[PDB]
Amino acid sequence: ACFADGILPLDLDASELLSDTFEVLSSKEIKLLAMRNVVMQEAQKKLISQVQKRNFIENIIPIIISLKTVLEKNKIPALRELMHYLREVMQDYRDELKDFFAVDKQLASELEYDMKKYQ
Amino acid sequence: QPIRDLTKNWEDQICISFDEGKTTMNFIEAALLIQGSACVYSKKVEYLYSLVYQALDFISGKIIPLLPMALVAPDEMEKNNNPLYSRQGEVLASRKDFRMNTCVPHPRGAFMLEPEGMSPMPWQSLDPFDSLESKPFKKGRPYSVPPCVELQDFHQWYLRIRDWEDTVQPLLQEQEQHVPFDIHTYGDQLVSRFPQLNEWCPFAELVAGQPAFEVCRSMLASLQLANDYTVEITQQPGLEMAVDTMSLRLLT
Amino acid sequence: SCLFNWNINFIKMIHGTIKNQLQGLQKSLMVYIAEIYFRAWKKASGKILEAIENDCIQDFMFHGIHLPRRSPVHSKVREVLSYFHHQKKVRQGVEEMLYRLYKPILWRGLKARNSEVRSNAALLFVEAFPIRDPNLHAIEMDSEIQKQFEELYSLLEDPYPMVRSTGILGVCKITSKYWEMMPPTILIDLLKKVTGELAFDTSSADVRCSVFKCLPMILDNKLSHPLLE
Repeated sequence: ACFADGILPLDLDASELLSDTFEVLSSKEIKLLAMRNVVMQEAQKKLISQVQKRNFIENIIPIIISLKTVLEKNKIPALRELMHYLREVMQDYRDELKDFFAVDKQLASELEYDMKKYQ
Repeated sequence: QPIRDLTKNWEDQICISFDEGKTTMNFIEAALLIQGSACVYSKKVEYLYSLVYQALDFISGKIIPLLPMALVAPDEMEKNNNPLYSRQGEVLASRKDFRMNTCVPHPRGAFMLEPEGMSPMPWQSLDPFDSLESKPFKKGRPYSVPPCVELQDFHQWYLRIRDWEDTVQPLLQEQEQHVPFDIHTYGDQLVSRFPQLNEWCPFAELVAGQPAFEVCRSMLASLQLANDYTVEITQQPGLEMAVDTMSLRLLT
Repeated sequence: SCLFNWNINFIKMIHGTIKNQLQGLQKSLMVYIAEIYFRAWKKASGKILEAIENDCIQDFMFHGIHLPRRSPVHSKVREVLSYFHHQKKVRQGVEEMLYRLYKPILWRGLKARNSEVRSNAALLFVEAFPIRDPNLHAIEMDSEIQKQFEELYSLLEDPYPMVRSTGILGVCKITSKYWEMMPPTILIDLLKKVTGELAFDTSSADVRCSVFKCLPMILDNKLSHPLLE
């Protein structure tokens, strides 16, 4: 939110801030080991996992759109880290994220195209 | 209930308490008031799984390295056995409270806490998004105009919508220079057109010489004065011969 | 064309073969191959044609964006793509499939920080204009033309001089071709922008020479002769 405020001076320093926070966000270990009576506990763990990750997505997407807009406006070199992290966000969910990114605009088509390139 | 199938796509006598335990509810009542709860549909379905899991639980219910030795506090009786006192003679601390007593000499003269350990001695493509030198736009004159006046040498050189507008628009201007019509002033004017108040005289004669729109405004004023029960219209009895034979009689 | 129609799976080995053998053949042979692939698209239909749309042309233009200009094959790639941009007017519906092809890949190519790949993106863009989507309404027509307006505005406000020069020549071609289509306020604003500022760009002389390369082919505009005068 402090990044997407724009009150910060966005520069090469802020390029390094954004970029290394992107590989903080794109770490493998940021997700829980639970999704990586006891079978019922596993069941409720992954249902909790779907609801927290969809809450996380609906929180992040407006501020992602704002920060990517001002980031491409400044030609900040962390945009490759943007399209790095956002695509592992895209290999979380295959079709319902395409529906939520059909609610969003001008981001999905490049995402299916890179995903096709990854296969 | 699509979620009931979606619980079944995985694979009543119970009391469920919403919130913090204040409310008491039966399962058929609890699940159905929460199906219309004060959340977004994604949050509502989330709460609905948590209810199914909490109810189902109740239905089912019925490496280490060596430790450094200096990390251990010494025994209290030992510290009583060697106390350290002050210039005034009062006991201030113990001797084991400080670590130079546990320092170990070296042949070089060094002191370490742990003697155990190491002693000191053609189809490739461009990479995208590479900023290069962008020479910015700068404004100025590359040009010079010398007026030297207001000198040559030879040897150097020697070597129906339109119809609709035309039909209807003059009528629109004709409406714009229509006479301004106010109901009270026109009613008083039509009354003054009569020789005297409450006198029968042909109203067609009084509107004779007026244009068609003024005649229609006059009969509209007559109709309004008739409908307000103030002025009485006297027409000929019948249907078709009553035309142009009305007369205004100003009763009130 | 019917060898392409025969086996869908053989098309990727065809793609590899034509990847291997672009260097040998000449410019007329390149536009001949481009005619072959145009008729190959035209005869194709169905899921094989959909796989060809998701297989061949987007990879060629992706390469032509990303190939260095040092490579001689890069010249062949954008000349056959310019042939395709010339043939899009001949057949109707070609504009829509290239729009749905270029919905991912034109837009980030516009803001490509590297000057060469953005220069190639501008080279395809200036002939790409206008882009049409048939099903969209008049609000979306005005929105997409205003989007192209601000896109060419930013592309002519580029800091690099050669990207500016390509943008100049492109809007010269635009103002020559379809000056009747744009609103007059937009036209007056763009001509004032490219005349009051651009003629005195002391950073580079050849950008003003590119404006000079533009000036004869705007002079066909009969109605704007007092306005340019």
